[PDB]
Amino acid sequence: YAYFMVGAMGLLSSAGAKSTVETFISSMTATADVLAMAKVEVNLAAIPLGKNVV
Amino acid sequence: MAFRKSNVYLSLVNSYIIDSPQPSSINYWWNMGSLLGLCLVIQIVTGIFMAMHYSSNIELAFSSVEHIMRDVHNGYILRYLHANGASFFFMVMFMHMAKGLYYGSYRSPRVTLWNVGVIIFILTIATAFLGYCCVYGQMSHWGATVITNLFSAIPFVGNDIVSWLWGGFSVSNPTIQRFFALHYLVPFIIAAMVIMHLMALHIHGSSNPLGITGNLDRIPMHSYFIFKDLVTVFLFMLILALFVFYSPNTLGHPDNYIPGNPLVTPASIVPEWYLLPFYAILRSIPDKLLGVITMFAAILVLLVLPFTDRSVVRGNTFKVLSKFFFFIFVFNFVLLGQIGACHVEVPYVLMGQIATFIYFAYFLIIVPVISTIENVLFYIGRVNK
Amino acid sequence: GPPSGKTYMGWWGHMGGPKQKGITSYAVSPYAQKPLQGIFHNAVFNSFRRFKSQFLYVLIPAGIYWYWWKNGNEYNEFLYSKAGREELERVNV
Amino acid sequence: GPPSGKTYMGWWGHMGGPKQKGITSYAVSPYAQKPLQGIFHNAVFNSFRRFKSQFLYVLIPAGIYWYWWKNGNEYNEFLYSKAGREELERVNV
Amino acid sequence: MTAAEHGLHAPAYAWSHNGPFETFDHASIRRGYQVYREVCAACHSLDRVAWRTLVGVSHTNEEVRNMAEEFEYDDEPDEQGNPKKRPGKLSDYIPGPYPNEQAARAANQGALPPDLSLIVKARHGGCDYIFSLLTGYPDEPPAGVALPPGSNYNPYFPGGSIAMARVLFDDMVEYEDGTPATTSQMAKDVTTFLNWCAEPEHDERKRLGLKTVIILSSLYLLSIWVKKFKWAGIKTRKFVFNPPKPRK
Amino acid sequence: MTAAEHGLHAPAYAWSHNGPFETFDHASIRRGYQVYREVCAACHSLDRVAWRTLVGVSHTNEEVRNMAEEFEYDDEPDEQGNPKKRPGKLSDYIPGPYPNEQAARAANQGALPPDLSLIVKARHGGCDYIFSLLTGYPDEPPAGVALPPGSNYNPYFPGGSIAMARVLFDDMVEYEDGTPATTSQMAKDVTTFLNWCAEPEHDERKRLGLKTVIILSSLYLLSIWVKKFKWAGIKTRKFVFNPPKPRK
Ligand code: HEM
Ligand code: HEM
Ligand code: HEM
Ligand code: HEM
Repeated sequence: YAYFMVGAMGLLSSAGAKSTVETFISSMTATADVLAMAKVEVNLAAIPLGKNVV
Repeated sequence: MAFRKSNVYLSLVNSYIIDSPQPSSINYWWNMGSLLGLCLVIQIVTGIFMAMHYSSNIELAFSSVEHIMRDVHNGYILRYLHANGASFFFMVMFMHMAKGLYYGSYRSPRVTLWNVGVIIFILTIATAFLGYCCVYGQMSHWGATVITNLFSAIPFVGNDIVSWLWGGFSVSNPTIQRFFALHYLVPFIIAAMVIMHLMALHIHGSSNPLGITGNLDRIPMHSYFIFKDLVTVFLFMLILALFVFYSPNTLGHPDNYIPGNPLVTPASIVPEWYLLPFYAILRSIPDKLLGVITMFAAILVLLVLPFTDRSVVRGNTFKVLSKFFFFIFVFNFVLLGQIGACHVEVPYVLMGQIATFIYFAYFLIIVPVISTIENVLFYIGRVNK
Repeated sequence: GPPSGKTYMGWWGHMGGPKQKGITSYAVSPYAQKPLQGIFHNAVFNSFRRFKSQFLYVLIPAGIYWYWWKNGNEYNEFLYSKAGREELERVNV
Repeated sequence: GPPSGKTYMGWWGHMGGPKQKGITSYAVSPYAQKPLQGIFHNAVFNSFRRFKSQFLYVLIPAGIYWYWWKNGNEYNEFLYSKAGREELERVNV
Repeated sequence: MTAAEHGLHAPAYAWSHNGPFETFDHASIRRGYQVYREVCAACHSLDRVAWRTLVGVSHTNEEVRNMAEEFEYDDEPDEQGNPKKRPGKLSDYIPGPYPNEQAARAANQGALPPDLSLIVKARHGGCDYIFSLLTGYPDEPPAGVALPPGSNYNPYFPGGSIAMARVLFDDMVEYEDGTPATTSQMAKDVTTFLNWCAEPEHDERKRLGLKTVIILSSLYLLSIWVKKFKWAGIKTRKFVFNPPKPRK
Repeated sequence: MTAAEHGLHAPAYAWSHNGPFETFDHASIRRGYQVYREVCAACHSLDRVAWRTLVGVSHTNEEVRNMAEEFEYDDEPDEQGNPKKRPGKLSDYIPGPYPNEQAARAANQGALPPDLSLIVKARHGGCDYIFSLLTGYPDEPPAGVALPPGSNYNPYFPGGSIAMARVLFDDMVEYEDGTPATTSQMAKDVTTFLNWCAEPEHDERKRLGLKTVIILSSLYLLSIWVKKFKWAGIKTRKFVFNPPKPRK
């Protein structure tokens, strides 16, 4: 019984530690507006033959 | 009983600055270590007074550096002193390393000390890269890109971790923001590690230059070695002044002074002088994962030096071949750095590969066989039959 | 206080070094002698003796790597000097 | 370490307290004890007796200051209630 | 500290979103935004919320765009450097109708129109206080009180003088069905909307709080038990004194 | 890597201010600015330095105000919200004629022109290599090299191709005196001017450096002496080992 109580405490503590660490770590991940997947168009009419357009 | 050794806040300082029986035969290298400590503290102080007037956004990071350059009274001195003191700190740390390796301080009774130290080494390399990113010039942006992407060599999942550390899919506000915050954080962790370094040192004193027992006689710390530190720190101040006033832009490279532009990069992109030795071995072997692992493997092969030096006689003050090989190794190290600086063409790939081979070979196999030969020669010379 | 591990150096009085008898030291105090004794004679003579003793250990490695560096530079120069069509191709691969 | 000053508490074995004899401490071990031997009787009775024995020490100051605060408040809103010309000006001004 | 300068203390209304386990009634945010866009119009700002967070909370996926292509945002120039206007996209904020600041003080006939994006999180009380301001106007101005021209009275504004009138009349929104012509309804919608926009994280916050409080309560009780357990090895030890033999 | 793409190493010119004690000859900045404004008008930027630092190093005072009365800088909005423009003052930066970035690639028929404000700090061999580049151009490109039409050659630039229209001719500036109309003069003046604008702090930097060097050398010698002094209390000691009687 005593070891079961200690194990229950450890289980709850481990779940909580996992949750807190996940919170802190996911704090640093990419935010929302940075996920703006930009789209661009390029005009190919006036590009020179032997030139590189970036 | 004397008040110096009674009050706790002073009983601590007594045993480390006022009464610490250093060995009799000290030379200038441990004074050089004290110089390094003072370089660290002045770096911290000028860094505080730097960040006092430094912004953090990506759009207003370069403008912040020009602002600290001119629009603050007596401020250009702060910025140049920060940069050149950092470079001089790295050089003096390299010389601290080379000293330690030569005189055999890495013998067994100080392995904890030596490990802690190399931890400061790797931390400090990280700090230098972090700050160089904090500048965000032109080539610092590409350096940050490459070193962040380094972790993508990790098997299976490599893109998620780099994208996490890199704050998104592009170098943007979170990237430099996090880099600067971590740069401003880490040196205090360095301070904690170096107070541990001092703790680990105090257990067994400091090694003799002769590589022999120093418990016989010792002379008190203060009023003798404080001035040996003073002379060398004055030399440091004057040489730093010479490099900060008359010759500012020599140690660094004249490329940081460009606005960040992730569209064009110059064909000549190199790290600052104190990262060339590892960059050379990285660009030497023709693989991604191999290079990424072999950098930290260079650090680890530094680590492996104890319980490998199997000379019963400590140090390299009485081994002609061993000291000759150490000199070939240090000149190897400088050659490695310089070839890393130079461009890679036909006569250089072989040069660099051979350089890395002899480097790691000196760490692994040169020390044991040469040491054993020295030991057996020492035995055979002075024995009849 | 909490006892700690064994240490190879004690403090004053229990320093831990081998006990000795018959050794006699001396001193003359800083104020009774000229601070700069020898200053020049010892400077020049000991400097030259020390530089003579260890000359080769720094001479040989420097010479070896200088020879390497010179050979590499000269070959690199020859490579890209009116030789990019007859020597560069056959060694680049 | 260097010798330190005299202290009235030490480490285990040299506590430094007065030497005792005849004291005989016992124990029961936590496993074979059934922790909550008293959990409702002890709780209610001890809690109420302890609340009784230290009741006045907080009732008196709190009541004093509550009375003070109530009087101050009531006078304050009496000031700003059809009395700003007759009562306000005789103390405020 | 007179009553006139401080305003009526806020009442205790029986909110719908209040309570430790309650989310928003955001079947009405869908119309709270509608009424806000109709009636606030070019007066208040709300320039802190991004159209990528009204999706999945009040609007499904595509309506947010289908109004986002009705604005302009002045993005990057063409090959000639002339700045160009393009239709709005899904990750751009709502434009404050008054361009920079000055047209605001030119049109309100008075002070700056306070930013609504965080207003109801930035007033004393506040959850009811905005409701009180919106419905507190007496239908007839109070008798025997001086009032500067233009400004209208308020029994709730500290100081009793508000620069904005009361445009909260009846039968002027008509959301989709039979519901308007009750100014309390529009007030309720707008206050719920602003309470959401002050923090678009109410639901998730409440859920995480419930999870954390349950976990912590269980952990705390377990810790109580374990403290009672291993401390019991000394909370019951008994000492028995013996008079030592008197010999020395 | 070949010398063609590496660029000729800059010859070590014996520059006037390249000395431990020498200062900027800002008897020449007074015309360096003149030539810079006259010839490099609508091509580069110099958009970093503020006019409140030219006074007291190059110009007297009222001249900078008289020049600032020629540019406009978009003052704060008026009462009606219509933006206005007001003449510049002693807290403004020089405006590069290209508005933001796009006209740069529109007009140069090439790439962006770097801001000269720090250019001679960000090239190897900074002090020179700009005089070298401005006067090192040859009249006729070396035989056997093909270049894109409309571009110009420069053997000193890495790659040997630059979009610099060689506007460094003679009989063009005529500063105030008989000195211009030789292409060395304008190049030299602009070189010193730019070397100043990268750090308009050289004079006091050199003075302070001289003070520090003298103080530190004196303190170094004193410290050497004192170390030789108090260390002598142990360096001169002696030992006379008298072995004990072998009794045990
Ligand atoms: C901020 C960083 C560091 C500080 C402040 C520091 C400080 C010191 C100090 C005060 C000493 C005593 C002798 C001397 O001053 O040199 C010392 C000695 C030593 N340090 Fe460091 N150190 C640092 C980094 C390192 C690192 C990174 C290493 C090794 C990886 C290292 C290895 C040693 C060794 C081996 C000694 C031996 C002294 C002896 O054997 O005589 N140190 N250090
Ligand atoms: C020994 C530890 C440190 C080292 C080696 C170090 C090194 C550097 C380097 C190399 C740079 C680049 C600057 C340049 O390019 O001119 C830099 C920048 C900077 N560092 Fe550090 N730094 C250290 C500690 C700190 C600390 C403790 C702070 C703040 C308290 C700090 C604040 C800064 C700031 C603000 C910059 C700004 C970039 C600049 O303006 O150029 N640094 N550091
Ligand atoms: C029902 C929609 C509206 C809401 C929810 C709303 C909300 C608010 C709030 C919360 C305040 C601040 C009250 C205080 O300071 O604590 C305020 C003040 C103000 N509102 Fe409104 N408002 C609305 C309609 C309007 C309209 C249509 C106008 C303009 C014609 C307007 C102009 C102003 C002005 C000028 C103030 C500033 C008065 C002052 O602070 O001195 N409002 N509003
Ligand atoms: C006479 C004073 C001038 C100085 C000191 C000057 C300085 C410079 C410098 C240092 C560079 C960059 C060189 C490098 O990358 O190493 C540069 C590039 C450039 N300058 Fe100037 N410049 C001057 C006049 C002009 C004028 C009059 C024009 C336009 C007609 C011009 C247009 C450009 C362009 C287009 C580039 C970049 C395009 C390319 O790389 O080919 N410059 N200038």
